[PDB]
Amino acid sequence: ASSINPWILTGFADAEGSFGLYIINRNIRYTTRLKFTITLHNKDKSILENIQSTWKVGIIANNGDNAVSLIVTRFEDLKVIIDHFEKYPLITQKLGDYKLFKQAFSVMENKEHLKENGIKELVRIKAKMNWGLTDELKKAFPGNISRERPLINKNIPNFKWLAGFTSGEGHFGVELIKNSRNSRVHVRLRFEIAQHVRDKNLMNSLITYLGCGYIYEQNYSERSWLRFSVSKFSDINDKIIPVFQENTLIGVKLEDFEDWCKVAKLIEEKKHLTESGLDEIKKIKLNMNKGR
DNA sequence: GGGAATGGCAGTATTCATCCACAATG
DNA sequence: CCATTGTGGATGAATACTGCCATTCC
Ligand SMILES: [Ca+2]
Ligand SMILES: [Ca+2]
Ligand SMILES: [Ca+2]
Repeated sequence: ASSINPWILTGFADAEGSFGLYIINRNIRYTTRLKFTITLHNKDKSILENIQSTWKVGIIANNGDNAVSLIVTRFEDLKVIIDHFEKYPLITQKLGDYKLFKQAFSVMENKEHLKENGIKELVRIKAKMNWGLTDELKKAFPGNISRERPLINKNIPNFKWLAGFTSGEGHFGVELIKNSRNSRVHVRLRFEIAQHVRDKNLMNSLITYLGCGYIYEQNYSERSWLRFSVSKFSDINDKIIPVFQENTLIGVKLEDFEDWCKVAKLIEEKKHLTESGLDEIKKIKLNMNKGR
């Protein structure tokens, strides 16, 4: 119904989007499909409808029982996508996929995808995108087709990008701290953003960008990702809450953030060190995030 | 006529979000 | 002792990404 700010959109797409190139055999026996996909939980369908209304393109289809996808594949409508990301460009390593997506779009625009020479170029493009070439494409186009591509290294452009990106990757936690001495718990606010190590430079930059926090790496067990993490309450209350109050979040995570700010006000006013304050904080923790 | 383009999903794989422990710190 | 803060553990599902048959269009 409502349209999303374009820089929030790009932030959310850096978080949740996918740029795809699919090349399939007919058994001109290769057709090629170029596609932008956002797949979210059903609860955030309105995000997709809001992107769909901001672009005036794309279809929305259910994606199994619990998810839903916005899909742009119609060739003419991809110009809308490309226009958007030229004015408001991605900054994660996904930017490399979008560039390859754009390069493939030129091949198809010049009607070259249908010719043998075009297919071979599109195969080279697809090898560098996302998870690379399928086994069938590898059987049909043998050899070691290069997967290498330039590393993206861009800085956060503004807080509206951050807001869109955090709407996708962020976590606003109310955490109860247990101790050895007794059964009484304390409360801690946690802000986190997770991301694959491939964007280690962007993640590191959040420390200076937001003026607080840490990066932690987790390697459980042969997977690797990074955690931007903030727990110190003054940093939460003075540095994190203002940013996202000025730069509004989208989706259901907006509600979790608002419940988060409620707890933070209770902590700000020392109401959390009272049995009634803590009781209410517990109630909130139960009905947000995974409890919502 | 027919096959390319597009719709409409369901399926696969993993990168996230999320709740959590407990040591450290003052 | 209490309260806060640091440093991740662990888990599984909401993501990212892919696959395929049906319908539309040229
Ligand atoms: Ca992501
Ligand atoms: Ca998300
Ligand atoms: Ca995500």
